[PDB]
Amino acid sequence: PDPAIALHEAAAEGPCHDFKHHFDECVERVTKAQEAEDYDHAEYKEDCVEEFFHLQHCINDNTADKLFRVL
Amino acid sequence: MALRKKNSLLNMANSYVLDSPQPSNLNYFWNFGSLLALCLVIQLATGITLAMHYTSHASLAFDSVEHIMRDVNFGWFIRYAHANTASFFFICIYAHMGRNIYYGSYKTPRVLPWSIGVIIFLLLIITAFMGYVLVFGQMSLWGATVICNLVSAIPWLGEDIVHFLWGGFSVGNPTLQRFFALHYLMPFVLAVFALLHLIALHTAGSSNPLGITSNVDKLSMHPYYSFKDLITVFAFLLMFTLFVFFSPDKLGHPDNYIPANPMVTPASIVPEWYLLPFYAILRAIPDKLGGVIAMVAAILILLILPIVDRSIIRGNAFKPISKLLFGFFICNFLLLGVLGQVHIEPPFIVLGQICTIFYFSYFLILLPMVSTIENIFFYIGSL
Amino acid sequence: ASITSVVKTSELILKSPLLSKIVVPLAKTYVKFSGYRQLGFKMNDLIIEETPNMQLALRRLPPTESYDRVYRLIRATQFSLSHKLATGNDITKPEEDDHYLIPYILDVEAEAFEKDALDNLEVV
Amino acid sequence: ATTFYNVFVKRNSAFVATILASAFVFDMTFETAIDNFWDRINAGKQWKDIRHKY
Amino acid sequence: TDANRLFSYFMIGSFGMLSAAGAKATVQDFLSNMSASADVLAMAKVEVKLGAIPLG
Amino acid sequence: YMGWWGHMGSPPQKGIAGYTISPFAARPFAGVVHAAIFNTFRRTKNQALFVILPVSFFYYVWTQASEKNEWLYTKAGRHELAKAL
Amino acid sequence: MTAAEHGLHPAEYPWPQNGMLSTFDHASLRRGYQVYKEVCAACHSLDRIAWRNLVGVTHTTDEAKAFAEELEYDDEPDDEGNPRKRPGKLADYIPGPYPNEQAARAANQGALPPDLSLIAKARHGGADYIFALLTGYPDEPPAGVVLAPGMNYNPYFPGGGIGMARTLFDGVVEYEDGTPATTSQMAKDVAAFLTWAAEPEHDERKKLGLKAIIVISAMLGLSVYIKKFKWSPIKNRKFIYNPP
Ligand code: HEC
Ligand code: HEM
Ligand code: HEM
Ligand SMILES: CCCCCCCCCCCCO[C@@H]1O[C@H](CO)[C@@H](O[C@H]2O[C@H](CO)[C@@H](O)[C@H](O)[C@H]2O)[C@H](O)[C@H]1O
Repeated sequence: PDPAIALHEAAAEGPCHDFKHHFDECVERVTKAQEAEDYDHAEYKEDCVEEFFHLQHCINDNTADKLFRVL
Repeated sequence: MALRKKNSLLNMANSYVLDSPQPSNLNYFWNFGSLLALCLVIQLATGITLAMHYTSHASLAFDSVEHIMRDVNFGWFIRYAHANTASFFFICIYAHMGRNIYYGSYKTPRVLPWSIGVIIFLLLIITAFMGYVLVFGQMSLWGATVICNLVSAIPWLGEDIVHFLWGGFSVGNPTLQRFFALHYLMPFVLAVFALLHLIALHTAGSSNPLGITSNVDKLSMHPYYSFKDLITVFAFLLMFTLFVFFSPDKLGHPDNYIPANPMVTPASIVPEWYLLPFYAILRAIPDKLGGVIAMVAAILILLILPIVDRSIIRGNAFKPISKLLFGFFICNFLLLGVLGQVHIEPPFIVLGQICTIFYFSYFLILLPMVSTIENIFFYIGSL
Repeated sequence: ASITSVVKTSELILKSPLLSKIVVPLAKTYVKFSGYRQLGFKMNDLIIEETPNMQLALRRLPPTESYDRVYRLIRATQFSLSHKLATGNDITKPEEDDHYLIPYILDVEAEAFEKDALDNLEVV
Repeated sequence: ATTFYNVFVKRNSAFVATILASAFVFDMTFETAIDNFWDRINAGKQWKDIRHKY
Repeated sequence: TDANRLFSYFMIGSFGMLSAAGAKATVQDFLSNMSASADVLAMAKVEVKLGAIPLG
Repeated sequence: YMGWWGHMGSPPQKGIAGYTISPFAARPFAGVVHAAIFNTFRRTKNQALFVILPVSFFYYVWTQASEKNEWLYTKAGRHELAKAL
Repeated sequence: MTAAEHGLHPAEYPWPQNGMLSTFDHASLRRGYQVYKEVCAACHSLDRIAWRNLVGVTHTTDEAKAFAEELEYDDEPDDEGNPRKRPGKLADYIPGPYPNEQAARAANQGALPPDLSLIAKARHGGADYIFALLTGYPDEPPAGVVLAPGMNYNPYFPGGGIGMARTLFDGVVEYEDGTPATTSQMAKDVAAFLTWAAEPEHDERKKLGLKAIIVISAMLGLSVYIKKFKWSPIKNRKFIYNPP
């Protein structure tokens, strides 16, 4: 299987755990907010792109070299 | 009498490159003149070579540049040399202009070589702008569009002139073919003006870093400055090598590897880096015509340095306050450059306006004031 | 700016007690930081000479003053090209920094400015 | 040293001939040297290294 | 001494030698752009029938 | 304002004797190590403020502007961005 | 602009060709061609590459002629002026999947798959962007993202919504050299291949650069000696002044 699957998982649970938590919390909030009615007629709809970017940027920093080492 | 002096043709060369009497104390900032001559020679050689393989028709232009990259022997080198030397030409010209402003090279009796110099600078901008369009990638097309539309600001006839420059209603084949012809011509015009500013300089000779006369102590141009010029030639060629062979695309925009598409507009249309300060000055003024005037004035204002510098002493070597002001002026010019390529967003909008005011106030307020005060400090200070 | 201008303005400052109290110390520091004395120059050696007026003033210098100025220019040029500073007796001491040229240029300019005025006289 | 000077350096015709002959030798040897060095630092990566499989 | 002069001519000579070798490399690589490009060299083969061609 | 060899336009020179030695008689790199260390240090020390002050000021300005701009385009900066436009 | 509008910036991966003295790995180039041929070529052209370009880079003359000879190209008209087809030659360009833009867009829900010949030069990031994009489709878009119809979420793509779906899955290709074809391996190979396609002079350019660096450095050193030698009489000048 793809070596990246395991490396990414390891980096999320380990060095990028704070970022993982923030993304998780964000998704919980947004899903809950979408669940509530009259969400479609709201001014501001929050996404989790920002938190996702922070997590991915972190995972990539901790993985890039390790991944290419096993290809 | 030696043949080099006797024969009229040889004597002209002799007077410029051999017996030419130079100050004995020129520092390495006097080496940019010969680097500029080197860039001009490289651009002529590579440019004429690219012209042997390039097709100016819009249906073939971008592909002819790919053919140069892929099929022509050493075409990649000739292309990258031409493209990178255009950047080096601007580094050297900014250094040369910087030298001239710091050392007061614009003061009497060198107003005429300086004023011709300002025109050389305008010709280089036009040459480089037209050359960039020739690739006919996305930045080429969109760059041409927005820059040529600044002419629409000219009152009454503005729009008519734009259609005249395009040879149509938009940037297309007619524009590309005329830019090829003019891009080929402009470097020859530029070489003539470069020769003119040297002939004009030859009446006073070179200034020097102390700002005093060198009539007391002259050195032949050869061998002293010949061999001193070689050091910077090889330092230049090292820089050239690192870009051309190891990082040929560092100074470029990836979007110019996409063929021109009049429908799709690129994310950000920016000029080449060396034009960025003038673009920031243009953005600073909200009015279209205002912005264009400001942008042109930013170059033409160099012509008033001979007047606004009120100093009784030439150059900044001995003027601590002028040196501080010069430092701020140069760094502001670099900040303008950076602001030329940011998005039109807070807080860069207001910052660009402040930097634009500082740019102009150097010429109009600060240099006249500072130079007046330093005159008085030299006199009172040495009593 | 003309030497005349610089001299007149300086005299206005030196007259005002307040003004001189604040300007004279600044001017002395300016001169110290300027560092022309560290190349063995006198202040007047730095004045732009490529002007009809200044060429005339220099021709009117006494031969001794003229020969010494030539030497200071050559010496300073040698320090410049060598990237050295003056040491010892080559450094201009404040007491040696005399305005040897100012009187000559002020006379040249006096005539030049009077000539311009009188070229515009109107018989009343 | 006198001998060397007198033969190769004293006459400019000889000096320029020596410089050009040296340039010719340098050009040929430097080519060969760089080729070998380039092949060692990029070993197993070039077409010439994998060509044998095909 | 001759040794003293010879040293400085060695430096000058080396400089001339690298400049000569560098110019030769530059000229050769640069001018080669004018030799047939890769696409021109690709044109090389044509098959012709002979059945159609009459005698004489 | 410049003549030519023999009549350069110098005031008359008298009383200066100049001396030098042949390039072949001199060590071209004499005192190179002292120059490279001590001379360069002196020359650099004396010019340092004229570079440091403007560079540091404009770098600070840029840093503040770029950090604000980055912050305005985050979620946190929504309200301040709305006012700014 | 928001980070989303920019796209996430790709990691810097340690490519074999990174390094002043490093060529491409040609075995990776060959494998990358195989990914292009079996996956990308369905939607993307490679119009600037001719069969002859593969020869002595990824393939022998015979293998490349075999690839060319399997295809039909437009010949010159026959004697009645009727259209004819011929088998391909090494001089021929690799043919694209679609006859025109309209056909390309029709097949891709309106999106036009770009030609890949220059894509490594035409995007900030180069190989890193290609690798990041191909391997960076999350299973689920971040909560709150609304994708337009026919769009797929990919954070590396500016705006986040790309018209190209994920295409690399473990074992979509069977490499001829026995290498395990994982998503990551295939993305690495194809990114390398596309970088080569954009800049095929790469290997020669860097070797000539090495030669230039060495010669120019030596010339710079000698030019410093010669300048100092010639200038020493001026630097060493001394004066005695006796005022007249
Ligand atoms: C069946 C369709 C399809 C396949 C298979 C496919 N692509 Fe694409 N690709 C597209 C479409 C459509 C776009 C345009 C996406 C857009 O602009 O929204 C695209 C865009 C791209 C882009 C550019 C994205 C950008 O920045 O503009 C790259 C690079 C790319 N593809 C590479 C590949 C590679 C490498 C492969 C396979 C190994 C591949 N594609 C497979 C349809 C495909
Ligand atoms: C193609 C562009 C140019 C070339 C090839 C060129 C070349 C030269 C050369 C060889 C010199 C004498 C040596 C030196 O001082 O460096 C010189 C001096 C000068 N140039 Fe330029 N120049 C160019 C552009 C400019 C520009 C744009 C300006 C002004 C805006 C300018 C103004 C001057 C001045 C004032 C001098 C005299 C400086 C002095 O010695 O004190 N030049 N130029
Ligand atoms: C001052 C001299 C010159 C400058 C500053 C200059 C600048 C430029 C620039 C910036 C480009 C765009 C390069 C790219 O990104 O690909 C270009 C392209 C071009 N120039 Fe010039 N140029 C000069 C002289 C010449 C001359 C004399 C010719 C003779 C025809 C010429 C022919 C070309 C051609 C054919 C192209 C298009 C091919 C290409 O993009 O490489 N140039 N030039
Ligand atoms: C820099 C590129 C190299 C090519 C040289 C440029 C070509 C164009 C130069 C000719 C323009 C006329 O240039 C003019 O020529 C004459 C003689 O040549 C010079 O005249 C100078 O040298 C001669 C002897 O060398 C003296 O008689 C004279 O006293 C002195 O002024 C002028 O100072 C110069 O301004």
